[PDB]
Amino acid sequence: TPRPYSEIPSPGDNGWLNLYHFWREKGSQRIHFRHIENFQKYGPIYREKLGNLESVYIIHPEDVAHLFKFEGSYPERYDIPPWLAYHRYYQKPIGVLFKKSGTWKKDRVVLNTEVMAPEAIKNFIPLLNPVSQDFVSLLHKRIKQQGSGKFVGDIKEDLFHFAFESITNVMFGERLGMLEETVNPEAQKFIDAVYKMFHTSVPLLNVPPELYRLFRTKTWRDHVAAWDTIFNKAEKYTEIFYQDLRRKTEFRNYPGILYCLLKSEKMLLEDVKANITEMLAGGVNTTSMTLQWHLYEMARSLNVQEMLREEVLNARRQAEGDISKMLQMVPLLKASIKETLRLHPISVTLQRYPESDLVLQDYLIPAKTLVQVAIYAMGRDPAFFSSPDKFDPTRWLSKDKDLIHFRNLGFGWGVRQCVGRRIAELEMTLFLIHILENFKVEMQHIGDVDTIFNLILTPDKPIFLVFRPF
Ligand code: HEM
Ligand SMILES: CC(C)CC[C@@H](O)[C@@H](C)[C@H]1CC[C@H]2[C@@H]3CC=C4C[C@@H](O)CC[C@]4(C)[C@H]3CC[C@]12C
Repeated sequence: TPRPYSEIPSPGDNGWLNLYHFWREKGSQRIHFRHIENFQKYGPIYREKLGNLESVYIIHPEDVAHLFKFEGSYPERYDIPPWLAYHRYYQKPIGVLFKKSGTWKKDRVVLNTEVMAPEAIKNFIPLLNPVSQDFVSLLHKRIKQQGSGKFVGDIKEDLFHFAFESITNVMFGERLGMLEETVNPEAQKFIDAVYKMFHTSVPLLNVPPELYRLFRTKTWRDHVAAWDTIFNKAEKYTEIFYQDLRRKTEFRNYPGILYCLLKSEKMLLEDVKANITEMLAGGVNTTSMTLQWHLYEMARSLNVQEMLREEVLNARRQAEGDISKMLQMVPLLKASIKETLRLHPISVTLQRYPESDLVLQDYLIPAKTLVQVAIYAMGRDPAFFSSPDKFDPTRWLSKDKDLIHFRNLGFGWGVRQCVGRRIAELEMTLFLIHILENFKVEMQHIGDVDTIFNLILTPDKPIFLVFRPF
């Protein structure tokens, strides 16, 4: 017989007490640092009730592996209480992100065909490639601007525009010029909405939703706003683009996600609005943060920067073909992006509600218990990755002296991984080929940035990169 649940280490059955402590330690935004200290204290597995919210935490691959066995046919991750609250309170139509059960599966079948299938992928090359050339050119238009043949600065906001264009061009097939001299201000409103939503969710996560108006009056006003912006704006684009092909449509030429989901005819109207809103939202900061960190890391290690340049300039003068042909000749690059998600995951953890009881390590895990995967922490532990500080793309391809191998979880796993997984991977892969055949990025000084918890994980201080041609 396994050890009983209530026997899993934990810091105490008293949820409220733990919250006092959490709140006194200033843990609200260090929730990934605590993982690392908690596992160091309790060992491979532990519990921690905060108020009424209890969950188990794992870190060893073999466990994650096992836990996934019982995730189900229609899985279920943790549901952000503030996000969920806004929609129910306002009664806004939800999509894949909140959808539950066969209702959920229905949309995701459609959605895979249109954003994950390896022909809706090939149909993206042309939509994405050009947006990444336009970003090489914005950098070009800055090097010849500072005047001394280089560029110094924090390009984060350009990473946002880049990204928002990329997700808009693939869902709508029209360009927005967020990489122009003067960008759209209505589109900067939506972009800063998506990041305002995130940022204002943190203080709302460990407090009863229906108590927001008293213990969190301000943070709730702001988070409610940020969603409003997200909705109206995504709703606008969806109208003025429905009508962009509603009349003038006597030919062929893309995947227009908005179009395809109107032509496949496998989804009701109500949901396309909602799902598009959610996709649009997903492109804005995720790729941005990740791309930033990749560049950051390339500057931390030149020898690796050069190996990537060598393989990119090798699938150019040894493919002669366009971009399509060289996307299969760049393994180190793609692995580079996983080595990034390793060191800098967007998701601090992955969570699954087990369909049926199971046993982790040696403890009973009752079905329907929140179990969580310490992605951030697994990334930093030397018990899983030799010298976990080192940026080592070769981690994700050795396959010869490995007796064991684990797959990268930055995107999650199983049938309810990131539906935008594929779009993001290709979008970043192209941006880097272009950045790699054009600039030798560095950093002005010793780089020492650490991460901070803001729903998604972001770097804590601005990052200043240096681009120089070749
Ligand atoms: C580097 C970029 C990205 C990363 C790392 C990322 C990461 C992931 C993670 C870890 C999850 C939870 C996975 C799980 O439950 O197993 C998720 C959910 C999801 N993300 Fe992404 N994602 C990002 C890009 C995108 C893109 C561009 C979109 C929209 C196109 C977006 C929208 C989604 C949606 C809507 C789902 C929910 C899917 C579902 O529950 O069926 N994300 N993402
Ligand atoms: C509408 C958009 C928010 C879609 C964004 C999505 O592309 C992505 C960035 C989201 C969707 C699911 C999210 C997770 C939901 C719940 C967990 C547990 C929580 O305690 C920390 C955040 C964390 C780990 C979230 C990280 C951010 C994720 C991975």
